[PDB]
Amino acid sequence: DLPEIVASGDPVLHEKAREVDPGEIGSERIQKIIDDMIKVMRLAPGVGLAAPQIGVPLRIIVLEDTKEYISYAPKEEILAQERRHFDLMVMVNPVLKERSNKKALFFEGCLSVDGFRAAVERYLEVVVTGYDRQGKRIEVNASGWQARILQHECDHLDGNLYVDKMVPRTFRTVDNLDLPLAEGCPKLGSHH
Amino acid sequence: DLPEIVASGDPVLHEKAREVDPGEIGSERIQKIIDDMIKVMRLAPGVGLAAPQIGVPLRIIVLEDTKEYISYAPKEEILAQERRHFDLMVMVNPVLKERSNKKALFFEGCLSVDGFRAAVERYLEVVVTGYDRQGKRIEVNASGWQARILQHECDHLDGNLYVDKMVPRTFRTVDNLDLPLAEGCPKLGSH
Ligand SMILES: [Zn+2]
Ligand SMILES: [Zn+2]
Repeated sequence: DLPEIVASGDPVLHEKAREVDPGEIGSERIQKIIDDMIKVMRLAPGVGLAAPQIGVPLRIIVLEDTKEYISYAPKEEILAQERRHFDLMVMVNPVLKERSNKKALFFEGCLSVDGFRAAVERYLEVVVTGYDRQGKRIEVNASGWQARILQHECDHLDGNLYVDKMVPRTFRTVDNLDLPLAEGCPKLGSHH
Repeated sequence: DLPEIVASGDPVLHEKAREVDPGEIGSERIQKIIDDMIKVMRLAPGVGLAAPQIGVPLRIIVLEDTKEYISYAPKEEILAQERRHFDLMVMVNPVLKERSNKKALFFEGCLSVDGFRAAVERYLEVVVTGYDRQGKRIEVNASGWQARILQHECDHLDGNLYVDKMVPRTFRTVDNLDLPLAEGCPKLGSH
């Protein structure tokens, strides 16, 4: 039976997720959880998913952003956002750190808070160490949109949601997503 | 006819609303806007409504708490929230300021942001000067829930929503409303 995404309010979403013992990652139990996360991420088209989002208090995140996913997306947007596809990625016990001080502003959403969006500031490029599916130690360097997904998801592992880190008065309904940014609001884009 | 409530996103909601020229408050025009606000506020049952919430960039707010509105809520809650009913109140060019440093934590919602709630800190007792429906100069002192509504609504007049004022990780789906506050969160109620 495939789990359902839990929403804002459920504590596992706002509480720090504990590590998976490296060596259990190759387990049918954890492997199962990972396959679930991937199935859920794909089943309601999104590009990232963190364990807590399915009631699993473990430090695990998954992400994928496909050519197709992007196929439908304003060429200009794809540009400014610097969104490039990348193969399905799984990371247990990830540890994210910014590679530089360049940032960017764009709208973010979460399957745990649907119907809404909000512009949030993220580092343009980052590095992430941790383990993959088979429990193999890895290091990942990303930038652009993929870098944003990584941050969003990892945040989930420490019980943080975008709504608590969003730009004032940008929060909005999906239907209002592309509405003039109110006077005083920083402008979407990146330093470099 | 009647205007619809604008959902978060619409710029009018996040931009400071201009004052209404006293002396015009008695205007047939402004009187219409206030009647609209009251009708909408009551239509989608609510206790507070600000002009911007209907697309009107003016400093006007309307509010009222009914024993019927209070009816569908446990008394154990209504007590803790110091929630009492109060007559329909209309305030143009309201100016709020706290009467003390005592605050309270409870869950708030906004018709411009439905399906969700979040705990927010508010001053327990406040004062509000401004004009009433007929343009009459007034001063209002309140506490408990009515004090909160007044804060919530006035904030609107400055383009501010609770979501940009909420307690970290208390923001939730109206359904999960009765779920536990996360470890590290303050407690609800007064100090
Ligand atoms: Zn998310
Ligand atoms: Zn409101």
